[PDB]
Amino acid sequence: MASSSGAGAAAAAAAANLNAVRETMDVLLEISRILNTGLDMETLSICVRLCEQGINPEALSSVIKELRKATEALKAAENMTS
Amino acid sequence: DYFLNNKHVGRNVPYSGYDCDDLSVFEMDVQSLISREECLCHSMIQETLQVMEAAPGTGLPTVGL
Amino acid sequence: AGRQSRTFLVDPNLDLSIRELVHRILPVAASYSAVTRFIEEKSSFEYGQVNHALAAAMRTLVKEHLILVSQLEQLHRQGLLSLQKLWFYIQPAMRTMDILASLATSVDKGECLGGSTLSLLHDRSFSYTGDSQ
Amino acid sequence: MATPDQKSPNVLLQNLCCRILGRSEADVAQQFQYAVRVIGSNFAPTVERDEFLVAEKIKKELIRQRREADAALFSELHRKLHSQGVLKNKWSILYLLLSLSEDPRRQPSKVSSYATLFAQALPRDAHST
Amino acid sequence: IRRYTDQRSLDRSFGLVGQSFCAALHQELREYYRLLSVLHSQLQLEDDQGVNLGLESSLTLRRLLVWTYDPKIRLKTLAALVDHCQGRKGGELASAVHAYTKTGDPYMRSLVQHILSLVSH
Repeated sequence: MASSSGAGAAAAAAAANLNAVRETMDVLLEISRILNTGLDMETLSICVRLCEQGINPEALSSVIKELRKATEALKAAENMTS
Repeated sequence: DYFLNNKHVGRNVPYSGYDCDDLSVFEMDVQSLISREECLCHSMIQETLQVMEAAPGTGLPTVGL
Repeated sequence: AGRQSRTFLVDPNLDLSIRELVHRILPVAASYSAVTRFIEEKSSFEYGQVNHALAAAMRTLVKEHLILVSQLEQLHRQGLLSLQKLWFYIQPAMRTMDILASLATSVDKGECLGGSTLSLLHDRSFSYTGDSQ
Repeated sequence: MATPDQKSPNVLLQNLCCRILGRSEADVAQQFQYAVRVIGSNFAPTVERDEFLVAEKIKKELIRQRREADAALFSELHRKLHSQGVLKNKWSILYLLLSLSEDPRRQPSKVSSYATLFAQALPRDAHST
Repeated sequence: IRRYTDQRSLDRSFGLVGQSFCAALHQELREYYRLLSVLHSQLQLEDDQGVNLGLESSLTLRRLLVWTYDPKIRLKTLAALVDHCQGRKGGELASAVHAYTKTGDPYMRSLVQHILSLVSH
């Protein structure tokens, strides 16, 4: 009976961490919305993972800007071809 | 390559600072090369001594001959 | 003394074998001193842009030599440097410096400038046809 | 049931490109290659890992947009984020968000001038990275 | 160099071209001082860390000489330029800068080209 208490608590801690991450991501999304950043939940989550994964913040910022410019160019090309 | 590290040998040399980051990288590369030669020396020495260091009559290729 | 290669005085109380090893190694340092003198002399604008470029290339190679020397200094600080290892490591460096010094001395003796310098470079490149490095 | 684990940059970049362009990775191969080339040689030793500078910049931007209330809200959000120990590279996250931030006024439809000041930030380059 | 910069920074009579030249010199001096500061920080890190790290940051006489070899050339070029520009102003200063632009050294050539373009703008 002893062992089950640890795994349940670990799972609860992981779930709490997930909920906290979700709350943080929601806060970030709200900040972006007030700032009108234009990032979606999936893109924001991917960016969060990338920054958490060690991307250089100057590199990460430049890459994000370049990716955003490329996405805007691709959307403009899709709208011009449509 | 003599021309590869020739940063100050060029026709259209861009104006750069005195930043020696590449110089530190080159220094590290040379240190690695020297350390690699020293490590190779130490490993070869250890192998040759270890061959010479086997127990008397042990390590002979013709076992039993 | 004059436009001669740098000479060294060894303490007379040094081991004769040590003194001979030193005299064997000293040629590299003499080449280095001569190269630095040549670099500093021909670096004047009066020696022309070709000589300036030659000096710059020599400066790059001198930088590489200095890097090597500094790494040797670091190894010495570890107490890990023996005389035989020093000789072995400098042998390629000794040959490189000797080739560079011979080229410098030939250019200086010929006072080669511009197209004459380019011709001399061609002739030296043919002279180093056997030394891939 | 996903546990956070370090995944290769290629996977993250592929997913990011797919979501940004809204197309398959095959349809963004040229853009993926260009981004990969630029990103693959970019390490930031010059970025100062200081949230305070980013927060100050955000506050100044909000004030420029006449959004002082939004600046206060952002400050509270940053405080809450600091309360949570989920993020380790908060300076990087804030820098990324600010860089990708688009001004709703640029509220309005444009921004008055771009007289960037020397204010800026630190260069961190002073350290032997 | 610093004495020259201080001597000319105070001279309002140097005119706009002279002030621009002094400003460019100050910018280059700031870059040089930044490089020197970085090297100093590396040496200080080597001293403070207590470890005989054979890293390029360890204060060797040779490591110092190596890191300052290019700085030595740079400073020599700057000092020669300052000496050559002594007493020249206006179009004469521009002519003096152009004369120094004829240097064969590509690193000196690049530095002088950047300085000349910036001062001439």
